[PDB]
Amino acid sequence: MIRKIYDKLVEIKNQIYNIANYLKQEIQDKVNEYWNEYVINHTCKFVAIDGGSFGRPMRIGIVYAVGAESVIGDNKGVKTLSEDGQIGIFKPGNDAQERISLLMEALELSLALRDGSKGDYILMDGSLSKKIGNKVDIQQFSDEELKLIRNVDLNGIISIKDERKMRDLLMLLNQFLVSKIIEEYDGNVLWISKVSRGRDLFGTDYPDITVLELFTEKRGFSKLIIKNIPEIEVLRKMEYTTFYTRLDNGKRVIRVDIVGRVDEKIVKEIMDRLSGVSIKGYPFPLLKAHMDVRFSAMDREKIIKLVGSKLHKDIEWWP
Amino acid sequence: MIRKIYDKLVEIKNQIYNIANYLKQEIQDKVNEYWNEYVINHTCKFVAIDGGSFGRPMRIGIVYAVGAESVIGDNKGVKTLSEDGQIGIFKPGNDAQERISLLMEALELSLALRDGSKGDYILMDGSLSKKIGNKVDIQQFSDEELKLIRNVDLNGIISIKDERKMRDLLMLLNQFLVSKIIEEYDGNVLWISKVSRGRDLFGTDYPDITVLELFTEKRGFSKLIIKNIPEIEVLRKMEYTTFYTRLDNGKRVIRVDIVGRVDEKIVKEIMDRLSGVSIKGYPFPLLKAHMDVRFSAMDREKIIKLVGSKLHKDIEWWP
Ligand SMILES: [Mn+2]
Ligand SMILES: [Mn+2]
Repeated sequence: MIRKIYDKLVEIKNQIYNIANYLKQEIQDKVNEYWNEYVINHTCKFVAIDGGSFGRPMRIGIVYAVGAESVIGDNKGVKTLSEDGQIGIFKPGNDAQERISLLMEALELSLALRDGSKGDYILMDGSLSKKIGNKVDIQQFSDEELKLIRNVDLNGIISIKDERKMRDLLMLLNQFLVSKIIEEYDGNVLWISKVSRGRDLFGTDYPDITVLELFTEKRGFSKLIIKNIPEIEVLRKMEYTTFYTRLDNGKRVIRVDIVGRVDEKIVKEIMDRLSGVSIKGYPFPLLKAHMDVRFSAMDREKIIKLVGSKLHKDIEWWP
Repeated sequence: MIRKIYDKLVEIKNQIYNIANYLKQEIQDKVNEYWNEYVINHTCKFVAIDGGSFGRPMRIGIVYAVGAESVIGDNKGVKTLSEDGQIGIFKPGNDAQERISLLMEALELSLALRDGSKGDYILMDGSLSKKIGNKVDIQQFSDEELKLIRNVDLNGIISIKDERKMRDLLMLLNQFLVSKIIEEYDGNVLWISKVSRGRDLFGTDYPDITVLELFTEKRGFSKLIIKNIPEIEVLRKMEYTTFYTRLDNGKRVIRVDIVGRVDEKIVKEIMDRLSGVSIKGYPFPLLKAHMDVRFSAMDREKIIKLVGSKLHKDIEWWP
């Protein structure tokens, strides 16, 4: 780093005060209007799914690894149910990082169908909007390619020649997989995120979730927001509900999306139940799922070493 | 990481063999056709410029830091010339990482104008194509905004309200800055990259630069490729030359773009001169520039700590 930069900082006061003042005069009032304290709490099984992935640009191509885990938790305990993950190589390309992540999302969502029915609720890591992905051109696709979607053939989608088509087929797969989850599990799926760009509530330069963390402290929940978006088409008139909750005094606020109509009572029931498997304001089942699938710097080191050995072993003219 | 995933890898032979053969049967022949050995080498001043940056999503916004450095090097030595860098905060946004990087590119290119004339050649880190950026909508811009471009007012461009306009104004600034560099320094600018997606040469699934690293060992250079792309308009009929060179037996291949026509003799002169400030196949002036501007994990830690103190000190209601 440049020594000059850091000395100089020890300039930015202009932006700090601006943002502070703007925020104070924009919505110190409306926050408390739109927040509901819920301080009292009150046996219920959660299956949590999260995923991890990475890809490193190399000469043989983009060497990647994806993994997802389902985790069952209650009062009595947490244990892993399933693990699902592949290591592999993609050919060089502009959407390689995005294909890797979509492939990861694929495994998560498919574990939601595998083990979802083993609990009362399913906790996914990430928002409904983000898991669904953007709109996809359904016209570059032949009859055969649409089937891969229907039959949930990952090995097949991966085997595609073209790059744009692979990213796009994987996007479709995820939309079809969300759709199955929604129809099988109705309001029992909770899509939870620590981060969000939503402004439905306050309509400011900053996101709502940040607004609530600045101007409320106590355990609670926000005004409910009602949002909209083959079988995929049955997801076009899905209306869902968003709220923001803090499960524990002084801790982070999270976003929850639940497909269906939901009321105060349901929200308080969902908070009370989540609080029983939560640590420091967040559901342990998820934190665990997340921690297990993460690829440490060390994990990455191991993987590359392995792959580079199988190169140097199989191929003789390789440097 | 999921134990299962790594056990399993200790599957992928399918892809490793497939790639290997394809590559062997695609161009083990054409490589040597298109590679020129140049094993013999033969006082010349290089100014290198590189840049570093980062931004961390936080509640106050995206806290970022950019920095660029010019470095003068020859036979006798290397020393830093200028350092140029800012710390700041952006409002939350979808193009915040891109604005940060474009802001970084701005400082690099402006140091190329500052200190470029102090050397015989100027080494930039990165390709011509990438530094120029994509095409920009010149119609959302008023007269006032186009002037900020013309006067090189970073403080002004940063102060804009709207996000799409800021990214787009910064893109323009870079195009205008490259354009000044090209006209003041003609073929004296060498745009060097370790990575590239070019396929002009071999037209394969893998990039050319990877093809040459696999199938040649010795110091040399490739067939020359001739490519195309207010003052920016004077950059639309810029034709430039690309070649790939390895400066040192057994080492990496780099891409060089130089604006102008260039021949074998020039290429061999440029290799010979670069070899004299190069270590293990790469020009030390750049490596140094790059190392100095890099933001270590530790650098990032310090910066955040500082910023978070200036919040908690200035703002009282801040958590
Ligand atoms: Mn995740
Ligand atoms: Mn750089």
